[PDB]
Amino acid sequence: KKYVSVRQYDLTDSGAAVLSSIAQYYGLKMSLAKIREMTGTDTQGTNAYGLIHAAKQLGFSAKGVKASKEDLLKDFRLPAIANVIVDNRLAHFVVIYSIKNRIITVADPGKGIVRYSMDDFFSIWTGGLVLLEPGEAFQKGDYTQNMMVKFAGFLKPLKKTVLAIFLASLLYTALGIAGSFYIKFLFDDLIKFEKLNDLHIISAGFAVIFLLQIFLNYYRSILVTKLGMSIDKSIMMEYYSHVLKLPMNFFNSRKVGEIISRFMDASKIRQAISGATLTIMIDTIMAVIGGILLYIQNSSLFFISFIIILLYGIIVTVFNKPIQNANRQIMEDNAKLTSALVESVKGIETIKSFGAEEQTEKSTRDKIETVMKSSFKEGMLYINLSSLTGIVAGLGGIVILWAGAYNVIKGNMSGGQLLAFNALLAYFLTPVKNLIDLQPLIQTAVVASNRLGEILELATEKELREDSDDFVISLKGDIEFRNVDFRYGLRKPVLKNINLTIPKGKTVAIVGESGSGKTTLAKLLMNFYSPEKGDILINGHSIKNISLELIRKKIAFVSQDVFIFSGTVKENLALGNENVDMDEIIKAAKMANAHDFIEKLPLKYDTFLNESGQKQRLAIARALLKKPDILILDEAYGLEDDVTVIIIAHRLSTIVNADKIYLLKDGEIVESGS
Amino acid sequence: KKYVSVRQYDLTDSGAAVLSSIAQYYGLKMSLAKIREMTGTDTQGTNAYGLIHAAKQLGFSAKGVKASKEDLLKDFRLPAIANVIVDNRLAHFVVIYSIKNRIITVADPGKGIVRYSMDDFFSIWTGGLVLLEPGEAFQKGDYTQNMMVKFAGFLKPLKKTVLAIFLASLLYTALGIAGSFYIKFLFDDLIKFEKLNDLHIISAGFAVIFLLQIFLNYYRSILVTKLGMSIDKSIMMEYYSHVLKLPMNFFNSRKVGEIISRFMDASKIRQAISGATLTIMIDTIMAVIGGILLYIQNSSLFFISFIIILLYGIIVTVFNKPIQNANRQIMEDNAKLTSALVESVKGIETIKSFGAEEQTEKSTRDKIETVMKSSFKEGMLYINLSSLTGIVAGLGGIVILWAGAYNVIKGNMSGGQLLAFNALLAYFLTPVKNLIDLQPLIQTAVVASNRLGEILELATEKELREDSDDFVISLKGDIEFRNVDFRYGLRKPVLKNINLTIPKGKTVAIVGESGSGKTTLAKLLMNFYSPEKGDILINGHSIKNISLELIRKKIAFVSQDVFIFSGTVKENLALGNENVDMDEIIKAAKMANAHDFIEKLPLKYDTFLNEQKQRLAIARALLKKPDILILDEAYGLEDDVTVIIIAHRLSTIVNADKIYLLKDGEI
Amino acid sequence: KLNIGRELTDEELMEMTGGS
Amino acid sequence: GRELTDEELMEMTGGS
Ligand SMILES: CCCCCCCCCCCCCCCC(=O)OCCCOP(=O)(O)OCC[N+](C)(C)C
Ligand SMILES: CCCCCCCCCCCCCCCC(=O)OCCCOP(=O)(O)OCC[N+](C)(C)C
Ligand SMILES: CCCCCCCCCCCCCCCC(=O)OCCCOP(=O)(O)OCC[N+](C)(C)C
Ligand SMILES: Nc1ncnc2c1ncn2[C@@H]1O[C@H](COP(=O)(O)OP(=O)(O)O)[C@@H](O)[C@H]1O
Ligand SMILES: Nc1ncnc2c1ncn2[C@@H]1O[C@H](COP(=O)(O)OP(=O)(O)O)[C@@H](O)[C@H]1O
Repeated sequence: KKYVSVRQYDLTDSGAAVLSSIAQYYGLKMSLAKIREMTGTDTQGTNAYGLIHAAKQLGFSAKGVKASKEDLLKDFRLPAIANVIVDNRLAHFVVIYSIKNRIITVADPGKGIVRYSMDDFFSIWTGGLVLLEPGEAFQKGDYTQNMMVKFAGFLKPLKKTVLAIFLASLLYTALGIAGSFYIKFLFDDLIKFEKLNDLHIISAGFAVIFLLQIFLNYYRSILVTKLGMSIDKSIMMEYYSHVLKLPMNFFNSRKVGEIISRFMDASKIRQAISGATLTIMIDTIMAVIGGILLYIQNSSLFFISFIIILLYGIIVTVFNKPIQNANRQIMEDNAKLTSALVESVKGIETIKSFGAEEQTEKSTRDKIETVMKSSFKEGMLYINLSSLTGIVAGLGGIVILWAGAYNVIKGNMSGGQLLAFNALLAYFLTPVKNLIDLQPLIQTAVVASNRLGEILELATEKELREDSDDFVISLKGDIEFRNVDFRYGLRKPVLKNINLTIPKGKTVAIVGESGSGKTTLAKLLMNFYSPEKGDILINGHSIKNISLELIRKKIAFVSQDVFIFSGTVKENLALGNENVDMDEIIKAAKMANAHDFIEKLPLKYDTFLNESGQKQRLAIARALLKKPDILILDEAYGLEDDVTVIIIAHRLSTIVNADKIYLLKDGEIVESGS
Repeated sequence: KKYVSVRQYDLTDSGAAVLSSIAQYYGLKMSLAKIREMTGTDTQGTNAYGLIHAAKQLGFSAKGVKASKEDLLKDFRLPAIANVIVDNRLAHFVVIYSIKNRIITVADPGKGIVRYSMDDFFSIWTGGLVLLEPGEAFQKGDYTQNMMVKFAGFLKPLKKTVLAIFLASLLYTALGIAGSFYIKFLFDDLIKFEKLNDLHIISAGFAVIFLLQIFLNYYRSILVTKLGMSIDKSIMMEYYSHVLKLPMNFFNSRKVGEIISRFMDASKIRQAISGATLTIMIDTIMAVIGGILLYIQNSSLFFISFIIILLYGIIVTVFNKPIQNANRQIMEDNAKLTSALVESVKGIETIKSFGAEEQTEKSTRDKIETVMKSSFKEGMLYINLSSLTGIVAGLGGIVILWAGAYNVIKGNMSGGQLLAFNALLAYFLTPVKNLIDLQPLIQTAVVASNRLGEILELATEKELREDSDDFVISLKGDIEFRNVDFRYGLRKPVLKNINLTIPKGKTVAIVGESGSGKTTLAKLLMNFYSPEKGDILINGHSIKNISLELIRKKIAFVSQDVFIFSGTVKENLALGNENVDMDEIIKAAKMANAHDFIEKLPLKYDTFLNEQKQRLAIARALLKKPDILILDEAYGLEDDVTVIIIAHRLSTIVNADKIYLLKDGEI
Repeated sequence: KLNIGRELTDEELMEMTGGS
Repeated sequence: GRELTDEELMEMTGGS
């Protein structure tokens, strides 16, 4: 079978890509986003346990087996997952396929499919092997749609712009072709017969034709720019809205840059949707007309031009892949160099203390030299391609002139027809060249379309819920925990069996340990994460059966890492209010003992906030303004008697000792503390 | 008399830029980086106190005033500096030059010279008016130096690669000019008289000429690339090596991005040192020769081509400023949108908790539209430029063909000469086109060369160091502070008149809250910063009169903020020693009990670690063998005083030695 | 020499900010 | 030829 190699879309999904490659090899194709959701791919990477769990989900009978140096040459399962370590970095997942007297070309998701013969593979390969095997639950099918077809549906609303652009292109091509025959009339009738009167008329006519052509080009450019802008904005807003509607498992398993980088993928899709389609459907007809006209002028010169364009296309197609490979390596070296630079600049104190200026300088010099070597390789590939294209084009032009002169001498073609053919060459070479130049655009934009749209297939938070309602009054009753466990992805469990009961009151567990996970079950109570093997009861009959529009509405939270958004304090303190006046905000600040701080600012309640400047009190005011029934506090009045307060801290202080205190430490609560 | 406007090189040079503009107005030009250290510019910007202090140091008599909204109708001073709130989110410093009815001239470092209506100006002016007057001792003079010459001095080592490029370009131009007469020979001497054999001979000769031309183009393009890489590497290495020697004020007075981004300016400097100089040398002679040949062919066609290229030059150098302004506005809007996206993604928990998904979606939608507006602005400018250039080029070509045919009808000139002129037109229009297009490269690289030269002209740490003495004896005994007060720039003082003894070989500790600033004392001990007034004494021979190497080799300091460098743990633990190793660290592993922690990674290798951990820093300081050692929260050693441990909370260490409180309240 | 009115002081000049 | 323990199996880190 074909050695399918799925390539990474981000920097930390090697295991997901390898699992997708195995599934595709065995005949099962799925979105990579869903695959990495199944593997629990955190922002730090993926563990083998996640791959084992996800493979069994798809029906594979996975198994983690340790292997030794001589265990590579064994009659085990031919397609397998191997753990490798790249030069002076962390681990990495690759695929071994056949191992035929050499380590077969491994489907390395990072860089294409590299060979890695059996001379240095075992030097970078530990005994980490996964022995996948199809099972009963395996069901071959294609569970991902062609997402380029899903896009281009934004052309349908403004479909009158595409037609106008097509008509403008046709008129532009016709006018240019009509004006290309200036020299033929110039060098056959207007000069050979000395027609001074007709010369001015024909020149003015061709000038008017060219002016109309320029106006058509102007209009077409305006329309193309507007179409591209509209498609960009539509794709960007759709992706952003769907991301904002996504659950928290998606958000905490990716970096901010990783999520935001899909915004730059909305321009590549726009390119493939507008520019590629326009170029294809315009330049196809343009090239057909140009070829017909060239064959009308002279068959031999048309054949020569066809050979020229075939040679240019062959050269470009051959040089496409090495250019991409060289441009990938320069990015890695540049990233390494800038990482070294930033880590050296940030840690200037340590370098100065130990007098290591020269060592860091030498390391940076080595990094810069490697970057320059990669850049020179890329430049040399560009130079070779440009030289080959130049020799092809120049020899083609010279041979065209030579054969045209020979034909004119033989009497088979007019003198001005040679220059007419030369001028018409621009309408048969440029279209085919533009059509050939669509391979990088199409490939990169297909990759970008998959990358951007695999998120859009993810289920959001709203539709992941079960039935709801039957409890409309805001929850205020007793809180119960039923032996709930939480994994926080696919890592080691940190929420071993917990059972507790909070009967309203005002004070609950303050400290369990200095880093035991007191915030994580607070978020779990707020229904950010769904507990596994257990239920959360606030006597609202399995809160997972309550709408998020109320759960998030009547539960507060204030912690150390309070995030303040850039904006006026009036909006920030009352985010998402749409029913709150200035008096309510002032009162909420008053019971939060923060009105003095607000008045301390120059513009007071209209002061812009620069995300920095006490900021902790602001979240207290926001939570109090939310008017919740459960008000969770981390380390840091105006509240009703029947309002639950959590007051979680990190110091064994027992500030108030008002009510029962819990603590979890490592496992169960196993502490009454009442 | 000219309204001087100084562009700001970074995102926080507003006060420095306006003060430099004022200094240049009165005839005193100084390097900007030498100004945003007397102003005390920090990561958060400069205050009015910094501007006043720097003006006083420059000789300017400076004063501050909270001007009202009715006193602007007078003559305070002409070049006065004002504080304005740009948009409604950030503060900024501008220069108000002339006060006129409903029009005010404002030099804003971000934008340029702008005109604001008086009532329109009143909507953003939140009481600035720093008043500056020429002092009794204000000596004018140009204190900066040309930097393009300084970076062109990097070409002297390579005087046999530029010459080879020049010769290759000259012979390439000659071959192309010779080969452009193929069409003239074809349509004037061979087709007309039907010479078949001469056709083949001449075609083969011109094919050989073109092949030689391309071969000379392949060998010349490699040398240009090599020259560019050499110049870039030299500039980057020199800049980085000089930066790694600057004092600690430079590193904490600037963001990391403001230091890293100076690497990208080396590319611009190389582009206008190698590319611009080579183009100026080559294309000038190439255009002169091409114009000479065009005039030899026909005078009227040469005049028409000159008119065409002049119109193209005017059109190119009239759309110059609008394109730059549009690109700058697009960059600003893209930066704002990216910052909003980062804030929205990072604070997802607050948005989801408070149900602000639809509000933030609408807010981000209104920010993408603002980017699209400026993108369409640059698109309109580019399309107008392209349409005008295409009109000029096409109409000029048509007029050239028309006039050439008209001449061919007359006795002068011939059709073959017309085709030869059409071929030669590419060797006179392209050189002037390149010489006109060189302007943005020259401007951008002048800015870049200024940016790098400002840092490269800064005196290093060793340069400001005082003369050493014969105190090679290791620092040990009675660390004395005498009325020491410290400032972190021009901000509020952190230290004020602290005196303490630090008895030799004791367990002395200092206790205080977060705002006390004990790490400030620790950094002042290591000569990272110098005390504003006073000195530090260690049993005589005050700390300001001894070498820096002894300072850095004996005052090893470890705190909570541990930084692990990406590399070998052996090199990380023994950092900067470059001497005997691989054994002593083992004892340092045993002494600090770090051997157990590091003997668990299942590779026994460099342990890159991809950048708790205080133990590794502790073992790092053990190799230094320090006579003075400081801890924050993390022993043994010997009789020398190796514990100046910091203490934040009470009772963390109750009975070790004498305890110092904040501001040295009690011992 | 003032000629403007309401001269400021360092204690008040400090809180005046013209940063980013 | 031996299955990795649960503690060790999760120690098998992947990308980055
Ligand atoms: C949708 C796009 C369509 C674009 C089509 C535009 C075409 C406009 C071109 C008008 C100029 C036509 C002149 C071209 C003439 C030519 O290219 O060939 C035609 C055959 C006539 O023959 P002729 O040119 O006079 O040659 C000598 C014959 N004879 C006199 C010795 C007998
Ligand atoms: C919008 C962008 C357009 C750009 C194009 C710029 C080109 C503008 C140039 C127009 C000037 C055209 C004048 C051409 C004159 C010419 O090309 O003329 C040839 C000389 C032969 O004429 P001559 O023998 O010198 O005597 C004849 C005198 N007289 C008997 C007519 C009085
Ligand atoms: C929409 C219009 C676009 C036109 C773009 C033209 C750009 C401006 C250029 C003006 C035309 C000048 C170029 C033509 C040069 C030329 O061709 O020169 C004409 C004057 C000589 O006229 P003349 O020698 O008196 O010929 C008389 C012959 N006859 C009538 C007696 C038979
Ligand atoms: N961003 C995260 N990625 C992975 N694990 C996390 C993350 N945040 C918390 N945890 C888990 O939570 C536990 C520690 O919780 P912690 O943040 O200390 O709670 P608290 O601050 O209330 O003590 C750890 O075992 C860790 O596995
Ligand atoms: N990067 C910096 N730039 C300017 N000032 C600083 C910087 N870091 C600390 N400071 C100054 O140090 C003081 C805080 O000292 P801190 O480090 O909290 O003391 P401690 O060591 O007791 O925690 C602040 O008043 C601040 O002005």
